[PDB]
Amino acid sequence: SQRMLSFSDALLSIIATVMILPVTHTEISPEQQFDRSVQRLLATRIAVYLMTFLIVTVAWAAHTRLFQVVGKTDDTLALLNLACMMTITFLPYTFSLMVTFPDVPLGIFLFCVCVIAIGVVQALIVGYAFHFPHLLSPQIQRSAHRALYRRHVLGIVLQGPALCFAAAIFSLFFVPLSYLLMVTVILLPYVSKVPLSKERVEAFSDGVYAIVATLLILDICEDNVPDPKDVKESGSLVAALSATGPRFLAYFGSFATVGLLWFAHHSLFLHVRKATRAMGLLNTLSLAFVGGLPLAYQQTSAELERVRVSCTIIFLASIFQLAMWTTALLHQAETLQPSVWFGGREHVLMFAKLALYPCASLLAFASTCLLSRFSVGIFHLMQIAVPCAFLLLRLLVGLALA
Amino acid sequence: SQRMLSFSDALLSIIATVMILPVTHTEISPEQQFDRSVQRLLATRIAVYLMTFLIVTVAWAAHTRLFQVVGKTDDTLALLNLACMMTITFLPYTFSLMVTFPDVPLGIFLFCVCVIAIGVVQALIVGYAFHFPHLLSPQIQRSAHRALYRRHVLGIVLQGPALCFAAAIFSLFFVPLSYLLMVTVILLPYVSKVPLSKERVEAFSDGVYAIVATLLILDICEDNVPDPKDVKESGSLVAALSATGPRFLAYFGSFATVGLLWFAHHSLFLHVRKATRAMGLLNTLSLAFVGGLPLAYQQTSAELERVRVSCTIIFLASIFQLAMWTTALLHQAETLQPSVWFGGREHVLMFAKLALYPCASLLAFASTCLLSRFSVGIFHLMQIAVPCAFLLLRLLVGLALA
Repeated sequence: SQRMLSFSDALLSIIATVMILPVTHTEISPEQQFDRSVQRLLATRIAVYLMTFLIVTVAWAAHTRLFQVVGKTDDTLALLNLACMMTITFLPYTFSLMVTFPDVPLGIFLFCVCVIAIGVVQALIVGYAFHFPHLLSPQIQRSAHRALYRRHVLGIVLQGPALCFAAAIFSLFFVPLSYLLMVTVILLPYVSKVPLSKERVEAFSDGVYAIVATLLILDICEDNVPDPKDVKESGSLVAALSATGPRFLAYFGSFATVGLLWFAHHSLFLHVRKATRAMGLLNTLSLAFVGGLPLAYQQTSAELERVRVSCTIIFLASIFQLAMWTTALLHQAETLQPSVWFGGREHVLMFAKLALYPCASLLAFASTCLLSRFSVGIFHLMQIAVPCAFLLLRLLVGLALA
Repeated sequence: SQRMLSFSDALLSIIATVMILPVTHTEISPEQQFDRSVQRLLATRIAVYLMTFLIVTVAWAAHTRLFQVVGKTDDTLALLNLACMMTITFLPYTFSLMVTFPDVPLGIFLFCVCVIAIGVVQALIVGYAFHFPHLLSPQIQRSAHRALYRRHVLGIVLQGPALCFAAAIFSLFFVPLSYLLMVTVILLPYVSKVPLSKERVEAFSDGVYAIVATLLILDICEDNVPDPKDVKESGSLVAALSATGPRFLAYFGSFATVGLLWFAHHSLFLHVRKATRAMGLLNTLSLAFVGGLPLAYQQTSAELERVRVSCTIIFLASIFQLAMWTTALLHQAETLQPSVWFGGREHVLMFAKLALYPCASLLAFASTCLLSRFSVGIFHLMQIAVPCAFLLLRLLVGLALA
């Protein structure tokens, strides 16, 4: 009854991070003196990646908050969910098209056709579930009630499509400066009225963590096996493979950092027992910057000015984890488990495990106070070595406190 | 205690299907009359993909059968598992290197260094788990015993590395026709002595199904957004986007087919209660040919030979599912649930859901009995429309039987 949700969010973790491929494919070499245009293009690609990740995560959150009101699942509901996934799978393409063609009303029209297509399919899921209530609706509250939940959830899931249908109409028939109707489509489930399931947020996070950990090997084994034409450029497979060493070091560093960030994330969500709304909001941003991370590593491993950026990206990807962990100040009894509360058993351990990476990012950004620029390799080695001999490093200080 | 396994197999589903990217990136157009070399190159890339998928699935099965004897998990065990995953993540690269350089002993040496690296890390996992048996060894089978399981599992997990260490030594010091030692490394856990967990096989299958369903959109939104230089080639975003229509039809078909295959797979594994060994062996081959499928669809959507090849690929990807479903003849009481046994409640339904695709592949291969070879678009439309109404279509026949 929940394997289709696991497939859904394993697929949406791919659709969200589909846009970090142009960021990590873009002409890292400055070989030709056109660096200003390449920097502007990389900025555009990073902005498009962040916005596409955000809108696909909004669509994923809407999809899972919809399937949080249909407990069971038919075969027809699985087919309808496949159709819904196939419709939201086009959000990155149509959004990139809308971004590269801002004035052309066809870009906006394709984007809103895409989103009303994932709205209509989710309205059909509700119109098929509330038509068979005695089996599919979750429990005794959404199945046995006044059943105006029908109208409420129909509005909640069908306002987005109807809201940017006005934008698709305002594009061509009127002046298309109304880009804000789509922004309100995105922002209404957040500010209109004024939580995600831990399993679904865990599955989405694991999907987008595996994706961006293997991002730098998806291409290092498809463009980097030296073809047997190195004899033109002696033989020596060894020397022909020692020329892709920079990319191997970049991949090693990227995998180590993303695996350690995922280890911190997994240790935090092993203790979180009920994820609130701010926790998911911060987890989304943590995942966005985690996806950005491989660019930082492949920029470093190719200068103290691009280690600054690499440390900032790690700091962001880790400080959002630390902030969603510290968002327990007044809900440690609701969300956290008693083992990790204030003064709990492994509270210090969890705090240090989550602050290891932002503290290290700050200490490496503090390379501005000396000239030894590449004091980041040693620091990444120390980071990847700490959580091994670090469950004991905390007990030493906890004992020496007295 | 099992989220790290979900991340592990979500990562290994990416590492296994990492090699279907060169298959679907290779110069589909025959624009230059060099089709024989392109066909040989595509055959080499498909063979490398199949062999890499098989060896990465062998490594994944070994990893999960190893973590089937360590029930709990530390933080150190999570770090060691991250190291193990980072070591097996290099199997596709090192295997492609060994394949493109068969005579060079450095390719074989790198491949066996890679596999003894994932063997040593898994021997460290056992040497760390059996050193702390009071907690980490599983729900007590190996926890409370004679504890020669230590030596048994040490041999089972450390024979592969030791077995192809002899191949790495025979490469350079002796004549390197001993490619069979690595074949025995692969084949010993299958024939030496003479089952996988359903959750782990489900997670691996869902990972490699999502990957190859979104495979044709991972690139259609990174190489197909028309840059605003179509003004050289009138304006008309509509006409510039109607030129990537074949690549959209290919993606639509690929996603529909892979989603329907996954729906059949998910309906089968919703009834399977204890996966035997032959079931996993056939699921691996089903997944290999499912990964091959997008090539079939992007070759069709670009003749009665391309459609022949595409129907054969669908037939394979579906007949292996049908064969792992029919592998219940002597174990319907052990594996299947009573609802799907012979004469069960939805036995006919499950049989039809699993034979829909191989029967349709045969009926489309039977295009050889006429000239209208274009009867694959209509057939895929009928395919994707049947499971919507087949639960009632089968009831009609079950009632008319009397």
